[PDB]
Amino acid sequence: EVSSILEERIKGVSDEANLNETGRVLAVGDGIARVFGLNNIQAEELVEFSSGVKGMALNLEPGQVGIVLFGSDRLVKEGELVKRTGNIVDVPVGPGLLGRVVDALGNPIDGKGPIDAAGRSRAQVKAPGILPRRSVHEPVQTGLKAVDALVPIGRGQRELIIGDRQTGKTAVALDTILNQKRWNNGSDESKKLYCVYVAVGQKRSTVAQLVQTLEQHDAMKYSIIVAATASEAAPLQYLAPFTAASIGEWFRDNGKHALIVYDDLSKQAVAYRQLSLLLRRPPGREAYPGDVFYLHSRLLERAAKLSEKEGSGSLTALPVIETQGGDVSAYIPTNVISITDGQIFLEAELFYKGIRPAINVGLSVSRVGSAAQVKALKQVAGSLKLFLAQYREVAAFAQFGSDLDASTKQTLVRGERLTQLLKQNQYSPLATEEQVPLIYAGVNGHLDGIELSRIGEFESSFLSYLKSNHNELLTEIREKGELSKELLASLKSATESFVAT
Amino acid sequence: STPITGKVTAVIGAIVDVHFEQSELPAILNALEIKTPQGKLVLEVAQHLGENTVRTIAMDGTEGLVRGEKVLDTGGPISVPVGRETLGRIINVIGEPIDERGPIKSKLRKPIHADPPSFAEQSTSAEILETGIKVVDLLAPYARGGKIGLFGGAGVGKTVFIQELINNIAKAHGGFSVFTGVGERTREGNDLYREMKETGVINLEGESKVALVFGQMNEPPGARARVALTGLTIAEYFRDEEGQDVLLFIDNIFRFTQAGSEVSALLGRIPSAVGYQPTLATDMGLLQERITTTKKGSVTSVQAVYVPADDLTDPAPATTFAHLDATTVLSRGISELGIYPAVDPLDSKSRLLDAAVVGQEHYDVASKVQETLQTYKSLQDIIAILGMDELSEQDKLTVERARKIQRFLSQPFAVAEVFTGIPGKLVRLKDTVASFKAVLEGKYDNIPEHAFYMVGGIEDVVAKAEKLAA
Amino acid sequence: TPITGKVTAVIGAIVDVHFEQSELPAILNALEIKTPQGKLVLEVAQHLGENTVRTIAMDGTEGLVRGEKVLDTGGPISVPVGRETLGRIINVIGEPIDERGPIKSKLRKPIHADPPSFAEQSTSAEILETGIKVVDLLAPYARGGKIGLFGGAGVGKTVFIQELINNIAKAHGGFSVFTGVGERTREGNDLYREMKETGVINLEGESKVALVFGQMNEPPGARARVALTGLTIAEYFRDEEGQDVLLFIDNIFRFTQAGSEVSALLGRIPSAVGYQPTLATDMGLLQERITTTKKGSVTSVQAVYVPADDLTDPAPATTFAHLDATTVLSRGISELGIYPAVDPLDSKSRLLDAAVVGQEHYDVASKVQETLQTYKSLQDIIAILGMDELSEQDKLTVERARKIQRFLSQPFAVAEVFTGIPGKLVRLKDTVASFKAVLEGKYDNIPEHAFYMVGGIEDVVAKAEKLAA
Amino acid sequence: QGYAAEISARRNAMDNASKNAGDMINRYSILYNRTRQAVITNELVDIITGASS
Repeated sequence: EVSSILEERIKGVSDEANLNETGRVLAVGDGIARVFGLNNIQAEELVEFSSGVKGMALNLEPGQVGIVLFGSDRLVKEGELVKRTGNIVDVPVGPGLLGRVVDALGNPIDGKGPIDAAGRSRAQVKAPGILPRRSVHEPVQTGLKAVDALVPIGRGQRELIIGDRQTGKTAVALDTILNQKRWNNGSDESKKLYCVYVAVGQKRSTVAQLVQTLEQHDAMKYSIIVAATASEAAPLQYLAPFTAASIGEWFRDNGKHALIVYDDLSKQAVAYRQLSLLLRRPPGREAYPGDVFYLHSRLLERAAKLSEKEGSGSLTALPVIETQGGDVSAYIPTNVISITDGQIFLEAELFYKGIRPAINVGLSVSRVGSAAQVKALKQVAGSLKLFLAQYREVAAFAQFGSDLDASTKQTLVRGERLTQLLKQNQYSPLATEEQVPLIYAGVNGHLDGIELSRIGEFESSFLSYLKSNHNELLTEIREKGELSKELLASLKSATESFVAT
Repeated sequence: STPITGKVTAVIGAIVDVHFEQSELPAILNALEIKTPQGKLVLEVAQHLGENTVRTIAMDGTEGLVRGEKVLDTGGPISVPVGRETLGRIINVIGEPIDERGPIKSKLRKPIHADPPSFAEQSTSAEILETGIKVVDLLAPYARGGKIGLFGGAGVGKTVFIQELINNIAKAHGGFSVFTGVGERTREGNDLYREMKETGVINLEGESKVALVFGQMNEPPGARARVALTGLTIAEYFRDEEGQDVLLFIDNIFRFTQAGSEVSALLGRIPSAVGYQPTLATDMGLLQERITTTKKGSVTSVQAVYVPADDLTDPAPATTFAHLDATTVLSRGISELGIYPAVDPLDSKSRLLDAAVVGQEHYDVASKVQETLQTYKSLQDIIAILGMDELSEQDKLTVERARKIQRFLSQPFAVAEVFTGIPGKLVRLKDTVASFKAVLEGKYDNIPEHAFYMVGGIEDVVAKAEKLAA
Repeated sequence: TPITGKVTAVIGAIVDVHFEQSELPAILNALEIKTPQGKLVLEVAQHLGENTVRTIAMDGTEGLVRGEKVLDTGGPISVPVGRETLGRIINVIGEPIDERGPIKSKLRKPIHADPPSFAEQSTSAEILETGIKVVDLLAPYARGGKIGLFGGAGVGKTVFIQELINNIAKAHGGFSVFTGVGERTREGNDLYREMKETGVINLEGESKVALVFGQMNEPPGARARVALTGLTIAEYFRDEEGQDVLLFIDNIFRFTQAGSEVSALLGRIPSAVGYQPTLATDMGLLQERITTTKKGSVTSVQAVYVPADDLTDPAPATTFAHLDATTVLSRGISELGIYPAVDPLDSKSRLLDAAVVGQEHYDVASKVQETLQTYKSLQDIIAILGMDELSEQDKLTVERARKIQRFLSQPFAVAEVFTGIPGKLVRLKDTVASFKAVLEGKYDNIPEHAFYMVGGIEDVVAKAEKLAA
Repeated sequence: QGYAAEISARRNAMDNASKNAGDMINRYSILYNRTRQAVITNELVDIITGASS
């Protein structure tokens, strides 16, 4: 059994042939070696140090070729030989990575036995052209009401989660993964999203809890978790988004639709900063090398909604950027904002204010996509935005001892209720069919009268009521995805019925 | 071919240094081609460092290169294809058909570099360009053959504003146009390709009245720099050699600035203020000067600019602010006011607005508007604390008018039937002057403020007043 | 044969040796240069090639003659561990600095060790009660956790920790490690005495605490590897003894700070605000070798001396990444006179949840946050105009929050000496009740002065009677 | 009597307002001045770092 498997492993070692290229380490330390030799050498190649370390090569110099270690310094020693792997960096890519936590190299760090890989791919692959694309015609709804209504998310599209660190920053994303359980449970491959959660720079404990959370909500069975924990090398961290990307491309190539969360992309930047500063490249703005913009841009543009001819396979991206000090004027947040197709600013003050989600809707946009949300939900939330914008304006006016007139207080009263309506507890995704009613009620001002405290009660109860009687109605919302006259009337009558009792 | 062979010496990102052999040294600004399984990697010669070694910038990804790789020299700055056989296809940085239109070129190629026309060449202009966009027409009228400048920040629907200009002005104009995208998304690209195929400007049957040169952000910083030069030369061919009126559109020139800043560091040039290249002024200058209406054809350039984090004190927008003839600022606040156009009227200055150029009447109407809006803004603080109290009745009527005017400037865009749903209005310039004049006289102070909001001309404003009245 | 060398350079405390024989050095080896001041321990940190190492030197480098004989002791510095670490305060090398003579050891262990694997991780959340009202209420700690404090410049950073040591670690039976990196020596002696007095160190008996203490005087390099030494002691308890440990670290800012000193000399182009470009990796290694694994649950407490009182500085920033709870304490709240000085809108824990401390606790916390957030919001209006000019409904909220602010100050037992006010340890069960009552406005009817610097809700009532007199 | 008290009270209040606002000016002014110097310092560090390279 275990003996036979071990026998297989030893048996799987056998013989070798003359190793081309050698070179001798000289100066070395920090994690950046420089070796003399290696006259033939591809750029970005993986070179096997005789210590055991494998290292990509980022500098080819007419002196000493600079091989960035992916292993510990202590293993490496002076004048060691390094023999070139002969492979530009590459990742195993396959179906088996579904249900696996894997490190950057791609080895399972959850050790659920070695990955079943249908191919290998290369870590740097250029973005799909103008020619292989279709415009985004397939929604992907996160199940957070504020997100779906206010900042609609569509497959393909890169949508930036930005805001102050670990203020459940991870949790906003995890909610999306959880609602993608609903499609996952379902059927039709192109109506399913596979999900790759990439964790760079986070402590082992956070990650371990995260994988545990995913197993707890039993949403682990369609996820790939790519990890590069905090201890792990700055080179491995730099390489980590790009090797996640290739795994995603395997889905994209298959025509499968999937979504890749790059949390935190900010930690990639720190990694590249370190990498550059020990390759002694001239340091850019704030000591992040200038081609950090290039790095992030090439990475992000690999996710796309392909053309019908090219199988439509939509890798969707969600970068997550920690905003240190909450000031996005910093070079890395500014750079990312340009790259991304939407911004989803989250604000700390609103978290404290008890708006959870704490997403600041004034700063949150989805600059493209509107066929990225359900037609029904678009109709209802047509003036949800307007009302909220008005609420914001009116509330601003109210400050500094202005005695509001009743007309402004109609807006104010309506507005307050909407705010209570939005709130959702962490790890509690909702079904869109039952988010359409809640917004109908709010927008049609049926909640305006209802006392502020018991709005949450109303929400819970209303849903129960809709489950009780109008479960036919909910089925229709699922089936037709645009509210018909009959549905609008049914919904109006139902909502009216529940205003009192 | 000449045996100008160099062996690569250092691959250190985009910077790739080559070691040509003795007596065969290329000349600065030459173009090197290296046979690769990636086609031919083009390296643009940018310095001599002596000892038969040049330091050149790559136009393509430098991964998987071999230290010592033989490099042929095709000499001189990259020679693109030019013609009217460049009309209607997507042309990449080095010129290749990235839409599989097969061979591109008429009979000619031209270098990416060209010199900016001399003072003698310059020929004064002072035309007019009606855009139908009311704010533009009244408060900052453009002029044909101009150097229009779309300053605005991140995501001001920057593309959307330009899209409206293309929808109206390009189809209307007989001149060829070139839409050049420097570092813009392939998401935006696929939409633009599709959209301009739809508007038929790109007619996939007959000749297109526009060409496309899409350079995207996924292309290396080096390639990003020379997307601009390539497009510029296509425009120059139209301007000069075909003699035609052009109506150039380029996107986004912060990407050009930014690209130059990045490779500046890599070139070893010690960073200047806010990390920008020390050659910032002159690099911008070469691009800007090259684009001009001379004795030859009139280039009606519309140049996009991205203002990082809406900070105009930053040197990169501020330097560009001088170089463009007809500045327009599209501000976040105005977007937030829900006004699309997002044009910030008091912060949009044009040299083309004058009591002679567009005459005294146009000027006077706009002057009254400017004062009125400025009054409303100045009074906003008073309203904030003091409120309507020790503030004049006359002032209050002016405030009310300003709110009406603010939303009279709101009129939809046709290309925001998908980003709104109300169809845009190409309101005649003369009609706009008249209609705004009426407002100032207070002839429509019986019309709701919201009945000025997001609708066209006076006729429409009255109609929406009636609509709201019901 | 002896890997002899000569000291090619002595550029600060970054001595460089040039090994003669072509027997290789190895990165993170330790070298002993014998000096007439006793040996000097250096640690190989770079190989510059051609048998010239560049070595961090733990202790002072004065006196060294350029061309000084070396011997390579091989491998990283080896501490001595055992039960005998308990009740001993040890130098970086491991020599007793409390001069309690030879520490009998079983295993001597390398200072450097690899972070335990992702597979070995185990996560739990057993609510630890600190008996500090603000801590329990806002962000309760939990066993095995990594607890965080972001105290300002001498805000009694140590004092906060001392109260915690006094409460939690005398309520913990398992092993506990105290590691004080670059702390003021006199305070350390006070701590040593206090521990001996409170029997936690019982020198006659056994001690359930062990200590590593690094004076703020000590040369930067020593301070850099003080952490790694302590971290080994913790691992021995975690692993070899198996027993659940505890760990206190103060300040881990010194770990970063020291790193910033050496890096420049080491030969590194420094990152912004001068910080080491190896900040992320170094912090990473330290904080992933502190973790609750199947081997043992090590509750760890980390203290950050916020530099210049800017928390956006890169060193505090990377700390925020590796913690399960934080309780930022800021100078402003200290100036207001509130001891403890924990910011109430800048505390967080993953251990605050409705499924952890229950729906009622979570609900109570929601209201506390909301009231305080409002109170902070109206600070502008309060200053510009009068407090009477505040809206009446809001004025109630403000009055409640003013009370809440005062209520949160609880006398501490180690502070009891300094303040003079007798300490108050209020039960967690009591705390939920106490705040709940205040939220129901029950005892909102008596002065702010009554709420100021007192314990439980009942104590406020009694103090109202006292105040009334 | 009431109206006179209203106008009298506002005069008192607005005077006290002016004092409180003045204090806030002084506090943000010091912050401004320090911050201005700090920006110069932060820029300088980038320049030095560049020069060193």
